[PDB]
Amino acid sequence: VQLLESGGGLVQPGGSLRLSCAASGFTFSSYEMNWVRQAPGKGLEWVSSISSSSRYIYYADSLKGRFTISRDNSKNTLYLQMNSLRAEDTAVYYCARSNHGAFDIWGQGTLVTVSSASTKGPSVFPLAPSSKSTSGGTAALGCLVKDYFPEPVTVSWNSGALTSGVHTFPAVLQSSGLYSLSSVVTVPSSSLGTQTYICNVNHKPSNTKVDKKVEPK
Amino acid sequence: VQLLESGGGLVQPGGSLRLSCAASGFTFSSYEMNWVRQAPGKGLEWVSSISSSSRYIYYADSLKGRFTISRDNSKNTLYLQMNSLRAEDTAVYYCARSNHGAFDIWGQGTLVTVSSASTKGPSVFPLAPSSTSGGTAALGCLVKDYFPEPVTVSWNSGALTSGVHTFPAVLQSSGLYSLSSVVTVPSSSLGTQTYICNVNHKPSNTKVDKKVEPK
Amino acid sequence: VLTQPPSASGTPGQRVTISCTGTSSYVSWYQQLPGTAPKLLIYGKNNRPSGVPNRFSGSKSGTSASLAISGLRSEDFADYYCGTWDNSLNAVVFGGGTRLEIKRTVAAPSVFIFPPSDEQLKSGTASVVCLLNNFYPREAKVQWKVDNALQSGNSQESVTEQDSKDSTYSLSSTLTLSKADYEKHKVYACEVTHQGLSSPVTKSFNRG
Amino acid sequence: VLTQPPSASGTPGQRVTISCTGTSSIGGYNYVSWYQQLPGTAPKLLIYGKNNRPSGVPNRFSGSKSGTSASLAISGLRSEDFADYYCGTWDNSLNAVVFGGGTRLEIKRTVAAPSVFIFPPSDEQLKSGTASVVCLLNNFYPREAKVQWKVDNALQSGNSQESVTEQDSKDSTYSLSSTLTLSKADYEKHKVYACEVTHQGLSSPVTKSFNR
Ligand SMILES: CN[C@@H](C)Cc1ccc2c(c1)OCO2
Repeated sequence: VQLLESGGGLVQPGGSLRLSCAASGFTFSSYEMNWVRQAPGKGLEWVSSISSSSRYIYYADSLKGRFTISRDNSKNTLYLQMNSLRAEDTAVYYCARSNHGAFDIWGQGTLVTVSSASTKGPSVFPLAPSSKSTSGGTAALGCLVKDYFPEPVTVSWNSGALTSGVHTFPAVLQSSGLYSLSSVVTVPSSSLGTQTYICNVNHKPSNTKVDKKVEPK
Repeated sequence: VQLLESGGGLVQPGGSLRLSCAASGFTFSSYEMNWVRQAPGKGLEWVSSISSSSRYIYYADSLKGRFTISRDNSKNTLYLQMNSLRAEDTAVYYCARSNHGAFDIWGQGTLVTVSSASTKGPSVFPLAPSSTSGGTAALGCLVKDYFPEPVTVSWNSGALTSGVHTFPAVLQSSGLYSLSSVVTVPSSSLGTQTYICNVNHKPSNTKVDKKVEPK
Repeated sequence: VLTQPPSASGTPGQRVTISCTGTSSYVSWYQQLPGTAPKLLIYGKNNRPSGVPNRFSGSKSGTSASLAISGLRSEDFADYYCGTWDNSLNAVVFGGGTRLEIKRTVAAPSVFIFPPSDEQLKSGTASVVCLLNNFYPREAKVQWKVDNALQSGNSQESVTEQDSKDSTYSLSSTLTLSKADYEKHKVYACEVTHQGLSSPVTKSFNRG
Repeated sequence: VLTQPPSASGTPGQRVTISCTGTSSIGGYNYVSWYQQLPGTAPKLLIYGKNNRPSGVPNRFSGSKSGTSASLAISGLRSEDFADYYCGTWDNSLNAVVFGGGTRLEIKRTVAAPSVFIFPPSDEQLKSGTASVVCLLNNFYPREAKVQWKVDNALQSGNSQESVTEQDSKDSTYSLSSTLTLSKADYEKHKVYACEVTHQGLSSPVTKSFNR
């Protein structure tokens, strides 16, 4: 059983957005489907619920009716319409199933960012390993992704061929209003002269795909 | 009865590719055919199926409609169109004949690698004998830093097969593949027999015959 | 209408109890693994769905219940959440969320320093990164010294989640200055203080 | 839906069984098929329908179905049976073809100590500016092994990779190779190199080295 959400993204305050959840592996019409959201760095919050074949519908007062839940039982799809969106609605939204009085199937979630800030691709800079690496063979290298918005951003090394010692740090929101993080991998020093290291950074919100070579200096 | 697949190769992510399967020995127009893939180091996964009359077609839901199956009954051929290729699509693709309720006849498979890395011919370095506690002598060839798969290694144009071990290719952190082929021979024959490794990487059109001599 | 302890530490192989105070009860517990969607742990005490390990157990207890975790293992790093259904308002309540720190042995951090790239320097800004890798506990002190003068304040720290295989942590301190400010000093150093160090460690470098 | 155990070991001449567990929590009343895949070869059809065998499948292969679960029986094991075994059916809750995880058949054999070999980095390879050292573990059993590197008595880590061949179809043993990734600089930092292997079939860890 899989539940995949789509439609989340960056919208301005007061706008509207429609999210969809597609289910697989179970009878959609025979189960109840709910929406639950989580603010960045905050707790979980129930949003809405709908019964089998659109029998019973429930929401919460924190959203003063701005949200509308529906389902196409003949299409195994659930929809959530958000109107008069506010900055407080920014969060990751999940679709969940109700089986025995609790949520047993959760979706991966979709991020909705409500803000007047504009999208911007990130800049990738090399954190070049150099003489100031040493550490008895455990040299470090990496790439700095800076000044990007909205979230998120994904980083890989050598198209995925390098995964051991990789640490991609949580995004930090700078005073500029943009996000910045770094991805650093630790490798044996002896391997510096026998391999080229490239950071593959993907920022889908801005259609950014950058491969940056990290050379020692 | 035989089934041969073709069209596999290296393609950039998001590209297209058409795979063809040719049958020779059975009434192709009288059987339903299928495409099934196996990813490197993973299990089998069904892809698509087409009936004899091209009336019923089923695809795996994970494809998102990126694949399109077809068949030419007039020419005994089966076709698969792969669009918006992803890294997950990298695998060996087989055609099969659905007789009764299973896959009766299988093809030999065709490798499809989806990656942005460029084709790289391997470097072949001899691994000469030294010292051995085994009373034998192990000598071989190192095929390093090549892409994509596969690489085939023989010894003395196929004459020498006994005691040969060609290791599975290991994808290094560098993004390139590497392997070693080693044969153990009686140590008394080191100075009176020629040992040649024939390494063929058809991608990149590399064929190298390297002689291993003690040193 | 549900409350959850902010934090809950543990040791490998031990047992941890996470409480969820409420007005009444059936409390259902969920786990939020680092960077992943929540998963269902227990419909009700001893009613764990398929897949969830038997190590987790519930406790049906009147108004206030709790969740018990035995055989504390690595992957148990997560924020745990409790939830019921207040039929009074026909709404689903949720807990504050408890973070599980899996106590491990003290691990010294590896300190790395990275000067600013010429690519960035051409852009008018200069960023400097100090890296603390695979240390325990999380608490550590990273200090930026530009010409022996503390510069913390223009820096910004990011800390990874508790690694499952090692239970360690990683931390990056980034010092950001303009090109002019960067060009007005020579000595740039990062100094780290942590439980696993007897003498403070310093990774330095010069502009040239 | 279909679940298969990862590995299953047998004894030559003896009998071995492999299980393909289904689920209805999906459904059943489907026909489960069995396929065999030897290393480096496309799958071969073993069983289809009600314990039927096509053409070349011997009498030593049979398949049973009981509820949402089917099993494969291989009586009279041979070293040539070393392969990966899969099961397949036609799900109707998904209207697709579902395959099992597959099981790695591993016929047992006597405990075999490896014949260790060490190879010096190539003259050409050093010219390119890199040094690779190959440590060979030949025809040992069981699979588990532990290879360690030392250069001028300097222990290493995280700078080598190893590949292990499939179980041999005749002797049923394994051969393993481990390569060390060094560059001309670090290589010339030392002149003596060695490999230390410790295996169950071995009495005491062995070491082989070269001087140059
Ligand atoms: C879509 N054609 C189907 C009906 C043929 C089929 C059915 C069951 C199978 C199978 C193939 O492979 C193994 O289990």
